[PDB]
Order: sequence, then C-alpha cells, then structure tokens
Amino acid sequence: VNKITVVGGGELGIACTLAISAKGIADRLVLLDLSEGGATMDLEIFNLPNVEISKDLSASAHSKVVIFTVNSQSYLDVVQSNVDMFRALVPALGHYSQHSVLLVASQPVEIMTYVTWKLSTFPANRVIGIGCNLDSQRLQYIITNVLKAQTSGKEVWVIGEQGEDKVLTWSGQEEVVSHTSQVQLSNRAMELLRVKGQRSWSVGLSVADMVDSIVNNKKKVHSVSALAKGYYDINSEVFLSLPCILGTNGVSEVIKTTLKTVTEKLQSSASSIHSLQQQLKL
Amino acid sequence: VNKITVVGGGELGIACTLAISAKGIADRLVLLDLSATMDLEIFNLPNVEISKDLSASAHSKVVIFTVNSQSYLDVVQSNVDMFRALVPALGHYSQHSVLLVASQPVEIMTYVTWKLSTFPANRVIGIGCNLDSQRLQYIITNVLKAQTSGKEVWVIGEQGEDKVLTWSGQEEVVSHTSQVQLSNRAMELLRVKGQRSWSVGLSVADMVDSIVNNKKKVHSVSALAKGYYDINSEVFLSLPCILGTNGVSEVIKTTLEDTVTEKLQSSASSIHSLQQQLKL
Amino acid sequence: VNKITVVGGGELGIACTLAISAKGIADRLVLLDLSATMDLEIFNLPNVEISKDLSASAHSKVVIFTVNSQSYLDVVQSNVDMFRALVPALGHYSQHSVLLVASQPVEIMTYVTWKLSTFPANRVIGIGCNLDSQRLQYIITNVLKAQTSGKEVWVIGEQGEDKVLTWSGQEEVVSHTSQVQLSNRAMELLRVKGQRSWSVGLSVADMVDSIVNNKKKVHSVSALAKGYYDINSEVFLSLPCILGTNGVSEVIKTTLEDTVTEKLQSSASSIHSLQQQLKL
Amino acid sequence: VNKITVVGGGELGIACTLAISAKGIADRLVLLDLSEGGATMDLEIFNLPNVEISKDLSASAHSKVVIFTVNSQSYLDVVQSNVDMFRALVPALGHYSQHSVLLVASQPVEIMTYVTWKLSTFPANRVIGIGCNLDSQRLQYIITNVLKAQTSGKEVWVIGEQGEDKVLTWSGQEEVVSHTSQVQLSNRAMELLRVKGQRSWSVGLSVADMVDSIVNNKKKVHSVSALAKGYYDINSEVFLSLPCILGTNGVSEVIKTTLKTVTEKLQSSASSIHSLQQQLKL
Repeated sequence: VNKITVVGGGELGIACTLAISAKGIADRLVLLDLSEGGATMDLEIFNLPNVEISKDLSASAHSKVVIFTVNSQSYLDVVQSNVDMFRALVPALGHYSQHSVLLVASQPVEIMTYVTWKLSTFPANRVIGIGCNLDSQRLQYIITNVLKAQTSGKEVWVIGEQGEDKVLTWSGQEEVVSHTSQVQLSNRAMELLRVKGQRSWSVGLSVADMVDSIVNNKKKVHSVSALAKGYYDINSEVFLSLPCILGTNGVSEVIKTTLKTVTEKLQSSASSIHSLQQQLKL
Repeated sequence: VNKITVVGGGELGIACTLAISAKGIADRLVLLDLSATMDLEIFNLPNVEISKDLSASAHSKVVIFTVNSQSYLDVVQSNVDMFRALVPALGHYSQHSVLLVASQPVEIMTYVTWKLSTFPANRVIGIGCNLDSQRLQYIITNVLKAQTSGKEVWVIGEQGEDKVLTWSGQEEVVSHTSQVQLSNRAMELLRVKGQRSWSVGLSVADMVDSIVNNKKKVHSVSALAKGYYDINSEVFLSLPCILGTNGVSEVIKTTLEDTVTEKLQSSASSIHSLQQQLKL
Repeated sequence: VNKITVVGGGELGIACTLAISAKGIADRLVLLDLSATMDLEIFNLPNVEISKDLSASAHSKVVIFTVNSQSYLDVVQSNVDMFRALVPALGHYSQHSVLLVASQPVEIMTYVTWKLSTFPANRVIGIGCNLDSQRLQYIITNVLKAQTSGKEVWVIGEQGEDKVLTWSGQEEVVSHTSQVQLSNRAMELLRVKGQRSWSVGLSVADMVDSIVNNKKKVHSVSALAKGYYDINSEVFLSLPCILGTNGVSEVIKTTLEDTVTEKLQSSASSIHSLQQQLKL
Repeated sequence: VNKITVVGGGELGIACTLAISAKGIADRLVLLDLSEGGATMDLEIFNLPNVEISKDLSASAHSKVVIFTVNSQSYLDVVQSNVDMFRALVPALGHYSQHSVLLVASQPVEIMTYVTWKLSTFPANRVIGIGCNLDSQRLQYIITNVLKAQTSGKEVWVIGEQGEDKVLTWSGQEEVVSHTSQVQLSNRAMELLRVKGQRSWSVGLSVADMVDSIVNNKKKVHSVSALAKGYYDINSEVFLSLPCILGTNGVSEVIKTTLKTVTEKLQSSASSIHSLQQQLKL
C-alpha cells in the first residue's frame, strides 16, 4: 500500500499532488497544508481521488515517501528562515514515517536536503533532493526521442549543484559512446534545453516520476541530490546531484560515470555549499 | 469516445490536463502547445497527446480555452488577437463540441469565442463562478452539514471578489433565516480564497465531466445572459445551467431583491461597452 | 512659493520627485510616504521633504497622485479604496491646488479624485496622453524638422497603444498630405515606446512646470470631456488644454472624421459603465 | 568640468541619470543607450538639463566616471552573457576615458567589477563596484539620524559580497565604541534595515552619491567593491565591498576596521567568487 505525503500546500505542493494523482501513483496521498487557519481545500472540494488534505502532521503516518515542498532580504537570512521552518517539521515527520524516503524539493535544494538529513537523523541513503533530475530527464528525452539516439541518450546525466551550470557526465551501463557522438548529441540537445525553466508544474512532474520509482521499487536511475562525501574527492558533508538507482529503500547505488578538471566545478560547489551550511543554525 | 482538447500549454493548460487525467474523465486528451509542455510529454500519461497541430483536436466533445495574454483594453485585445488565430479553426475541427472558456477576462473571452466560432450560444460557456459556487455548496453541505440547502445557493454574475448570491428551489424551500446564517458562516470560510491555476483546473475538470458524461448537472457558468435579469445586451454572465453533451440545456430559475439586479445590470453595461471597443 | 506634493513613495513617486528636482521646478516638494523612500531622505535633496503626515502637504500649488494598487474591477476598486482614504484630506489641505492624477487607470482615477475632492473639474486633470503627444511633437519638430506643423498634432482620448490623433490650427494650416506623411514617419519612430515610471515622471514634471509657473501651455491631459465630441457622460478623456496656475483655462479646438468620434464615444461608454460599478 | 557617462539605458541607467541630475552633480552627463535602433529619448524630449543621449560609445570621451548599468537559464551562462556584453563595451570605453573611475553597478557586482578591471586594464584603484554602499549608507543613516548616535553611526560598515549576508565591521576613525553599544545600535538598526530591497531607484541614488564623492573629490568613505587581495588574508584576485576613501583618482585608501572567525565569511565569498571567475571566458 503506497501512502505518500506532500508537505506544503503552495503551488509546488499542489503541482506534486496533481502530477502524482494524474498517473495513479499513490494509493493514499496526504497533502499537508501548513497555512494559518486555504485554496488547498479545492482538492478535496473537487474530490481528487485518494487525496486527503490535512493540517495535522500525524496524518502523514506510515508514508513510503515524504516530499518537502515548503519555502519561506539577504541570502543567508532567507535560507535560515527555511531552516527554521524545517526544524518545526522534519523531526516530527521523520518520526511518523521512520521507514520512508525523504525527498526534498524546497530551495536551495542541496542545503535543504542536508538540513532534512540532519533534522531527521535518517540514514543518508534515504534522504535525497530533486537535484538535477528534471534537467537530466529532459536531456535524455531530447537525445533519445528527438535526436533518436535511443541508447546513447540513456547514458548522459546532469550533475552537481542545480541551477548553477549544466555539468554533464556519461555513464557506461549499456554501451560505449565515442567522444565525437557525445559532443554532437549534447550540443544539439543543449540547443533545445538551454532556455527551459524550473516552474512548479515541471518540478511536480519530475517529483512524481521519482516518487513512482521509489514506491514501486523500480530500481531506476535518477540524478538526485545525494550525500556526496566519498565521490569526486569530496570529503565534506554536502549533497550534490548524482545518478543513483532508486527503490523502496532509497538510493541503493550511485552510478559510476567518467569525468575529467571538471570535478573542479563539483568541488567548488561543494566548498561553497559547505561554507554556507557551517553558517546555519539547526 | 470522450475526446477533449485543452488549448494552451501554459500553467492553466497543464493544471486542466492533470485535473482531467487525475479524475479519469477523458478517453483521449489533446493538449495544444502554442509556444513545461515537453515535461508533460516526458511524464507520459496514457491517452494524453501533446501537439502543435490544431487539427489534432478534430472531433472533440469539449474544447477548453486556457490561453492568456499596457492598458486593460490592450491586454484584452491582445488576448482577442490570439483567439482570432485559434477559435475559427478549432470550431471547424469539432463542430459538435462545447467550447469552454477559462481565459481571463472570462465573460468577454466567452463572447469573443462565441462570435469567432459561430456556435449556438448554448454551446459556448465560460468557467464563470462555478469555482466559487462549488466551494460555497461544499462548505454548506459538508462542513456545515446542510446537505439539502447547500445545493440551492449559487454565485452568479461577473466573476470577481464580490460574490453575488442567489437561491434556486429545485429540492427544498429554505427560510430566509437559514439562507442568511448558512451563507454568512460559509463566507467566513471562503475569505482570501482566490483564482489560482490549479483551482481553475479542478473547476474545469468538474464541468468537463458533466459535459462528456451527460450528467445534466447544474453549474454556474458564464452563459449568454440576454433575456435573463432584464438584460438585453449580448453579454455572458454566470448563471446556474444544466450541462450535458449538447451544452446548456436549461437555465435554472432562482428568486429575485433589486440590489442583485443592479449588480448584474451594471456588470452587463461594462462588459457590453468594453466589447464594442474590441476588434474581432 | 511653488509648493508641490507628490502622493506616494513607490517607483512612480520617486520618478516624479527626481524629474521635478532635476528641472528646478519646485521651491518646496513634499513626498508623502504611505508605507526606497528612506533612500531619498539619505540622498538629501535641498527643498525636498519626506513625510508620512498628510498635513505636510498644506498649501500646495499641485498635488500629484502616483499611488497604485484579481479581476480588473477589483484591481480598480482597490485603488479607489486608497484614494478614498487620501483625496478628501489632501483636497482640504490645498484647496487652491490643481490635482494631477498619474495613477492607472488614469481616466477613471481622475474621475474618482474629482468626485472625492469636490474640486471644480477645471482643477482635476490626469496625465492623459501628454507623454505620447510630447514625443510625437518632439519627433516632428526636432527630428523631422517641421518646427511649426509639429506643434499642432495631439494624441487624444483614452490612454493606450491605439494613438488617436487630431490636429489643432492655432498657428498654421497644415495640408492633409503633410499631416499624413509627418504623422506616419513619426509613428515609425514611436513604436514599442511605453509607459514606464520614469517616462511618466518626466511627463508629470513638464505639466507641473506649466501649472506652477503659469505658462499657459497646451498639454493633452485627461479632462472632464462632457460637452466635447457629443459626449454627455461624466468621463475624463485626454484633450489639449491650456494649463496654468488655476488649472485648465481653455480646451483647444481641433478638426473632426467619424472614426475618431467613434473611438472617443466608445471609450466614454466603457469608462462611464465601469465607473457605475465603483464604490466611492 | 565634470563629465559623467552612464552606460545602459534600462531602468537602472535612467535611475542613475535622474538621481545625478536631481542634485546637479554632473556638468555634462552622457547616457549610452545600447538598444537596437527606446523610451530613453524621453530624457531628451523632456530636456533634462545637460543630459545627452547617444548610441555612440565615443560620446563618452573624457569622462571622470563611467557607470556600468547594463545587464543581459543557468547561473554560469547568465554571468557569461553579461561578460560577453562587457567585452564589447569596456575596452572601448576605457580608451575614451583613460583617466576615469569605472564604477560597476551591473550584477553580480563583484564578478562584473573584476571583469571590467580585466577588460579595461585600468589600475585596480580606479575600478570599483557599488558593493554594499547602499546597505552601509542606510545602516549609518538609521544609527545617526534615527537612533541618534551621531558619531558611532559613522563607524559601522557593511562589507563583503552584496546580498549574501550583512557582514558588519567597525572602523575607529573618530571614537571608540564599546561592544555593548555596537551590539544594541546594530541590532536596533537591523530591525529597520532587514526588510529593505535593492530596487533600481535606490541603487541609482546610491550610485549618484558615490559619483558625487569622486567628481568633487570629497575623499569620503564608501563601502565599495574593491580588489580584496591583501585584505582579510585574501590572496586571490576578487573584489569585495570594503570601506574606501573615494576621490577624483578613485580609491586612495582602504579604511582599517576591527574584526574577529567572521573573516571566514569573507574568505568563503572570495573562494566562491574566484572559482566562478576561473570558469568565465574573457
């Protein structure tokens, strides 16, 4: 039985909820509206099947996935304000669903994934962020369906810190792809992908797909924000987007890729995320 | 076969598609991308087709207009220019459809769609005050537990923050005392509640369901108001209509007040005047 | 003493204050902060006073309304609610002033200010099409080098992207052939040009200068249009008016066309209808 | 004779121009409209005194100050796009006014100041950014005028990377301020300053004040983005906001302040700015 909890009744939270329902992914879906005693009741009013709206954290109990979509001026103070909000919520919600995967969609995603990790005390493999999953699934789609490289397109990933750049790396789980093909396929795909955004509806579709893989234990590879210590010579406790196999029990495997110098982009993001994290009050 | 077309791949169009899919209303749903739309293709909903080709819409039961666009007139005229490129073609592809207008300003855009399509008025409706009415009835029937009275109150007229209320009497007499307490208590719970995309998306799904499954269910929708409330101009106002496969089959009667009339008549004047400045 | 009050410390209010200061128009300028305003205090312009106290405005020659606020009616009504709290008080502080309305929608907000202040209509004007008219005259006189003809063309009516043009004849006969070429060439150069804050700020400074220095200069401003163009409703439309200390002293005559009339009359209907829905 | 050039006819550029004119700071002011053959002509149409609008870079010639307000999707690509735009402009404009101060208001300010520095070849002391000048002048104003600490308020500065945090440091050019007073005055002032933005009109007023100090050689202290190598144990070529005396010839002196650990905030910004800069194509 696949119970899923979406945390936060803003646009993002409704987008996740509608996306999940549209595909019939959840047996029960609880949407937590944390607003002062709004329009979130429309989902019940219009009787979205198996959608329960609640203000009660305990309604989340026994979820397979809990999706954090809440968001709350200088950058540090904006992050800390979101941190303050997570402190009131994560510990409770971790306790209601101790066997769940926590999936963090709130921004800035790497930092908020770390925060959720620390507040919940869950093992790292069960605390992930949306990372570059949306970027990755779009890139692969373009290459497989638009450029018609049906196998090559499954082997390219967007990784690292979301929104900062588009760092590309290639896995090799199905075929060797020569460098000349890697370059043409990704330049052509980037033409189509450079201009696309991160609007709530897009993110909610991305989240629904990850949730589908987790609850149905698909063991499908997703570029998600995952604890990056021990990868790319990162030794700090920072989350970066990495190709991970997802199932019921979270990340079962981080996929190996081949990468040059470019790990410098990753290490600079890690260093910058870590410095900021050390300035936060949990 | 329930074929449904959503016109526009903006936030509203996505909201409508997902709400419709979520409820299992459509056998086939075509979403027309006129430019997040690729993301919906990636998501791969069964029986959802994404297309830039207008003709993909052919033979729909319902065509849902969700496209949206300076001074207010120029903002409206810019929306009208988009409809001019779209409505004629879409009317011709699905000549037996109901055209449902979710685009703002709804009353004017419904009239525009009516004129451009040449459809009979009973088959061109706007989302009107269906959202407000459903919330209001819900609150009364399910929160306040007035399971019959709550079915007889409607928000009508021109969509906006001022809710003009009226009562039908299709099932029950409701005393003025009860009408007042039930509507005051419910309004207390329908305060800042707005017109967000997903809310409109769900309102749309609901109406679409009554149309494609011929439910003959009453919704307050923007309908040609000529001959109602002593209005003689060609303007669309939200009125409780029985909705089915062939559109509005019946306008429900409700009981009068002169302050309601004054609001409906002044809404009609403003809408009609503005319509006279539009280039169709 | 030229005392001038700017009402509102938003982007427009700042734009107006800086434009006025830049030109040296005001002996004293009061900017009313109704909430970047502190930044203007830090900047410390001589003879500029920033205040939250309405009475700081007492004895102004001109009071410039720059405050700004759902459906269009609700957006307008929300602006009207702000004016209701403000106009009566400000009219009473500066009973000999001209009230100049820059707030959108300008025609309606001018009428609202007129009603709330109880001022004679000749002393309540809106920014109208002064900005478009000045650009147009400038282009013709200075770019196209028609130094006399360019003074006789005006943009009139309801402000928006459609520029309704008309010609005065206070200095020169201009042949139709010249009118057409000069206005076509100039329109080519006034294309995407918009209604940004700083542009309105400069238009305001210009008008304020004609008022406080009694220039008796013609500007196309939103003025009560009753008795002009067979309009009989109480609506404000942009018309070329001689502006001075005591407001509009004269409406300039221009030469007719029935398509111009039709645009002015239909603008008047829409504006009047909408005004009937407002709560003052 | 004080000729000043504003580069860019967007909102920022008009705001700078109106602010400068409002106070009669410039004898001649040239506004460079870089738009494809708009509403910038309103300034000439309405005859703002001594304002020349032009599309010709050469009209800038012999300026005392040139103010960069131009701005042109992933973060790196957004910055590089602004970089690309600066490459077309800075070298030319440096050559037209070889004795000027280049004042950078474009975002992200520290990176765009560095870019201008490198493109122009000017000495670092004549290439500065708006930094935290707006934050600083507001903080000092509140403390001197609102809280009535007329001397103490002149001794507190916002420094470092604009928008990331509010890093405060104290100079000691006029009086000792005890720690208890430093804490109360800045907490109370922060109550009033925490919620205020960086809108174009505010920034333009800030810029006009800096321009006033430079052209009239006031030798007035401003927290501006200045090359930070050799300060706070920073050894990289990065610009951070620092209290500098400004005159005709730019930064004549960096003011000494007292600071704890908190230089960690500065070093983390420097490290992050440097990493990003190394990824740019000049």
